[PDB]
Amino acid sequence: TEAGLLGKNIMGTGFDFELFVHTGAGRYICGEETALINSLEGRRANPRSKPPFPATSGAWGKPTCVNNVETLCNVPAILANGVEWYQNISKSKDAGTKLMGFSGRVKNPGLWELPFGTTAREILEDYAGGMRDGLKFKAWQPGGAG
Amino acid sequence: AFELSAAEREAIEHEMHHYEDPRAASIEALKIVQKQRGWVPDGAIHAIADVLGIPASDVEGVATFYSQIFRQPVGRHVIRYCDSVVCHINGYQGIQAALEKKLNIKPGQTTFDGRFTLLPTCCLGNCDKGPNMMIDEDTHAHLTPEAIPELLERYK
Amino acid sequence: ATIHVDGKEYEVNGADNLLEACLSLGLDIPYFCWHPALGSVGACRQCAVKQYQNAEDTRGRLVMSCMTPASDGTFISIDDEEAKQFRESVVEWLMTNHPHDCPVCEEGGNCHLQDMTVMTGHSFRRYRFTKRTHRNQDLGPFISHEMNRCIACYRCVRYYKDYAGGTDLGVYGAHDNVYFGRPEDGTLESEFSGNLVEICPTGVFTDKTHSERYNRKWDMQFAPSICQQCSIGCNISPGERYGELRRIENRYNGTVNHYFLCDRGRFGYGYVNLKDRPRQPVQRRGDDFITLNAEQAMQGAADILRQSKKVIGIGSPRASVESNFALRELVGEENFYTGIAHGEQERLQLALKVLREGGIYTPALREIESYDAVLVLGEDVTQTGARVALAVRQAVKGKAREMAAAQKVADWQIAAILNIGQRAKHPLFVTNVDDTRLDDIAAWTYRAPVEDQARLGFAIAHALDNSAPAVDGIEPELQSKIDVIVQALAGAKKPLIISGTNAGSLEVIQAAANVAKALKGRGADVGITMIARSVNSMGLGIMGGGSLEEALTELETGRADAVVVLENDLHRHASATRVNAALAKAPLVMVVDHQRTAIMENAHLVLSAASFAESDGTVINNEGRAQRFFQVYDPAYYDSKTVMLESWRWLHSLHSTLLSREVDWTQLDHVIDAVVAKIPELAGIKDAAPDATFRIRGQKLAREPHRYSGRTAMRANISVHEPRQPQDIDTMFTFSMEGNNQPTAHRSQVPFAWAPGWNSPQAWNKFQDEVGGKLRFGDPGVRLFETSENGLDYFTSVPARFQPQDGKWRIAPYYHLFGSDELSQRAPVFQSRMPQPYIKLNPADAAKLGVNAGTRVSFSYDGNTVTLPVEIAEGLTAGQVGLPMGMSGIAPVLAGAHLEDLKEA
Ligand SMILES: Cc1cc2nc3c(=O)[nH]c(=O)nc-3n(C[C@H](O)[C@H](O)[C@H](O)COP(=O)(O)O)c2cc1C
Ligand code: SF4
Ligand code: SF4
Ligand code: SF4
Ligand code: FES
Ligand code: FES
Ligand SMILES: [Ca+2]
Repeated sequence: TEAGLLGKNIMGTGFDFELFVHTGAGRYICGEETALINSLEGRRANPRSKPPFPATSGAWGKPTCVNNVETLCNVPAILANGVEWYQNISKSKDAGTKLMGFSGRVKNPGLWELPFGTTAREILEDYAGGMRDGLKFKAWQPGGAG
Repeated sequence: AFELSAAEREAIEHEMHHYEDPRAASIEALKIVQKQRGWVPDGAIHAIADVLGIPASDVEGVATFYSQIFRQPVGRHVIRYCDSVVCHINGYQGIQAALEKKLNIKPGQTTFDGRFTLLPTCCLGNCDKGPNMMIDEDTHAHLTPEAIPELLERYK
Repeated sequence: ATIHVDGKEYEVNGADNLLEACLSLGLDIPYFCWHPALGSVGACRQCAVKQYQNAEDTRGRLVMSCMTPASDGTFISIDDEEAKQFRESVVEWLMTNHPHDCPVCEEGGNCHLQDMTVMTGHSFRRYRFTKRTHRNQDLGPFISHEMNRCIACYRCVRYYKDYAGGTDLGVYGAHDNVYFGRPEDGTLESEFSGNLVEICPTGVFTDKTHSERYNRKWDMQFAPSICQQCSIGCNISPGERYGELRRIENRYNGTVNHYFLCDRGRFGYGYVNLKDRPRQPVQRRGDDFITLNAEQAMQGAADILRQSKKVIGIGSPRASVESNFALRELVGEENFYTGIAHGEQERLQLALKVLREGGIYTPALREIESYDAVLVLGEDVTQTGARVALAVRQAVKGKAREMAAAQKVADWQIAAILNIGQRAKHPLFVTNVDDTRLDDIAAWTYRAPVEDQARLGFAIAHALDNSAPAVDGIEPELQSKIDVIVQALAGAKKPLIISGTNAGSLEVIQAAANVAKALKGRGADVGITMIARSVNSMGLGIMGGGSLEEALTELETGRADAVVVLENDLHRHASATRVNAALAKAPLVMVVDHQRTAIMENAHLVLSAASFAESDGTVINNEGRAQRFFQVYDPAYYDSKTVMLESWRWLHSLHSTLLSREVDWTQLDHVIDAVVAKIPELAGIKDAAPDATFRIRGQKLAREPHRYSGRTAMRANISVHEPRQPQDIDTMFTFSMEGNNQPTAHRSQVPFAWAPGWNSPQAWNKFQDEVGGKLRFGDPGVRLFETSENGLDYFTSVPARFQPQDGKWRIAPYYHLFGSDELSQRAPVFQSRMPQPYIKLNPADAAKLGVNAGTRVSFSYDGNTVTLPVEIAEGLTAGQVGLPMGMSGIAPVLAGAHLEDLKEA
């Protein structure tokens, strides 16, 4: 806002945009996008039936699009380096990179940015470093608790 | 009786400036009252309802819906240990047993002197550094059951 | 549209969801969270059917029929095995935490959850763990709370908050510890909170008044009746047991009061069960009170009335059309007086002239919900005509409905409708002497005296059409708000003007008629609604007669030496001292009434009339719809000494004994024919219900369910021999289960809803042509008058601005839902609910008097100094004093009257 990148007349275009940070009150169901809309309006975070989608009538009945942090962080690279660059990151049907990583009883639990199509054994045996000493690998969840 | 202070009312009104509906500041108003008083008492529901212009049933439903809005009195420090799946694999049971042995209370209860209140919480988003535990403002990771008394002593 | 259910083809409305479409066809789908009036939210997940993509589809997909539109060419299956297994699973999941309470639960035999547990065929419990419990709240005198029985279906909060507009009932908690109720112990503040006992499909919210004297639904003797508590005319099902009125259930009428009553009508029936009611004719002899039977009373009254030189009759707006007509026939047309004051009668006659001669269509109560703008002039509707306030709330939500309909959102998808229509609403402009209960949704509220409200109405009428008389002396900010109201009413497609006789001002009614005429002249589809006071105010106004003051002058001058008072306590319409003097002067007072009134001490003869539960008759509601109410039980069946006849039967037999010295207990249809012959304006009461010869394939209509029990032991303490079944010759109903109550029976008068498998109030779905619509084979009741071809003229009598003069306090009427209706006040459950009588004062007037909030002040009216504690009313204007109309000592005739000598006590 101090640099003129937010607020009124952003970079002389005339586009007015204001950005707020809404800190939640600790409930998992608020991550659901329609329930996120309900909790943003100060209601009990009950999700909403679709149709209608949030794109037609979302926050306070207005058109509203909900996106993840990582998607909105992927956007500026696309707008700065082009479209064919983003399509030519990986030779897969899922374009672009992704924040992946293994956690739980591994040598190096963490987060790394990898292209799509990277196998999970590659992540486990190269970035995570495999299981720790005296531990036999039994199962794995690819994408969290759900 | 209950009465909102000037600072609480000013903060609630400034939060009401950020939304096109005053109802949308209910969560933040409850959090403001909770920051100033430790928890949300019974008259605070009607006070926040009067400030925002929404029914007290709506404010009470929001207050009892969300886990981190306390409608019962707590201690001076809220111990919140993660009991989710990655911290289960990393062994939060030792942490919970150490906290129960040190504080001599069950989860959800408060000590006799009102120093700590023990609560399990959801995943703290620090699964690669588990087991984690969030005391009032600070998240502590890579926890061991022998480091619990040295960590609780700094919270007087 | 066209849907294919289980291989069979049906034609349904495409705007409907699949659940209501299939329920209209007669297909049984279990459901909990859906209600016809509340829309669809998809919570309980009970209505699951299997939808196929096309005709040659085998896999399908489980959908919720309440959330799925009934589009053209829609293939579904209800009785598929996967859908049945899922519905049984949902019932089982609801049963895991449900308490073992059915024997000790007031909803047993009336429970939608019981019916849907049986209907899904779930009867084997394989859950073995602990059941969650809950602590109950105290919700007041009317609604009992038992949160253990909750299935978390959100019907209560959706009704009470989204529909009823209440604010003190929500859902609190989380994952499966969801709790429904108030944030704290206290009385539910809604005037329509009593509909929760039928909205809730379990025993969480129960009728506490019914619970104190409880019996099951199969033991009830029901009848179709009309609520007697105000002028709206909501259809009710009173059910009795052991000779006392046990419960008032809602009776569905798709034209009037579809699923909902108000709390006055539902909980103010307890006056019928009072132990001081007259049960035999009583004739005084010196200081003694000799009890007579029917024939001795008729012969003695006929002899004394024959000796008297002139007998006058005083009717009442509580009595039915037949009883007032029978009194008019007994005393003569010229000697019949409507037992209401002259100003009250003038306002009632003006309201009648506006309704049936103003050329503007007066809507039914359900039709109110389809109007695009509402202007309420002078009428505190929530305390006098409460169902109209509920309908007005629906008409206000119509804007959100219209906005969602613009975005191709279905009308039953209520959550999306409320999301699109955040706080946008149709215009509502209410005017009153103080704050109304409609102020939370009103676009503007005008707190002003009745002169100023009438002036605002005339100013609106002049600004809409310049041919209307203008108002001089309008402040610029008030003129700007006038312009706001005019811009809202002129842009509306269907404006509605609601006034009534409760404001106590003729000019308020005139201003409302002027606004409606100005909107009619612009081409708008305007409607007008007058709110009367009592159950048969409109019928007594149509029949007509002199005022109560004229009858009092006749008694006081000595021209009348006999008076017959019909169902009139006479203190609510005239001063008690004058009434007592006139009645003590008259050498013969005969009181035909069903409640112990104060004038019975001066009565030479008291005839024990029947109340609505023990009598048949017709009443005319505020819109001019004739409605027949039927007798619920015979009072003489349990107590053989009780001589409690209909008022028209008493008066007709008295007329017969007066003329021919023989007693004639007539029939109801004979009196109906006499009314439609003598009074052509009331000719529509013939078609209100069919006569006593009406049969459904030869058999009568049953008053009680087929499983009615105790038939050989309910009177066994009196005598082991069973008595005769009471013969009903007045009507088409029978006093037994030997009758017809099929949902597919060609009739409009339904005593109660019951179908096999559907024991709850959801059994009304089988009795309608489509669910949530009209009753099958039409709703009961007929409009007496049609809309006139040409309207009235503009009322040019514009009142002046209200001016406060010293030593004269204008009485501003404050009505209360619990306490302004006389028979409701008599009900013992309203004593704990009605407020203490507070006299309302402006802060400036109380400061001038030196009076603070709570100090008791005394005022003299009609030479009677009475003291009341003071409540400070900010919205009241200076020079006015607020009084609770109808309560103890304060008659409704005092509305608009002046007050003298208001000092601190
Ligand atoms: C139970 C549940 C929890 C969810 N929690 C989150 C969450 O915490 N963060 C998130 O970004 N999406 C979450 N989602 C996914 C959202 O519904 C939505 O897909 C996402 O927030 C935005 O979509 P996007 O991936 O295109 O950006 C959750 C979904 C469900 C059903
Ligand atoms: S609510 Fe219904 S199922 Fe539950 S205890 Fe009562 S009658 Fe039985
Ligand atoms: S209290 Fe009754 S209406 Fe409300 S959610 Fe529970 S079962 Fe449904
Ligand atoms: S609105 Fe009037 S007629 Fe209807 S239930 Fe209430 S008191 Fe009875
Ligand atoms: S599982 Fe404990 S921090 Fe995520
Ligand atoms: S009736 Fe359809 S989900 Fe409840
Ligand atoms: Ca009868």
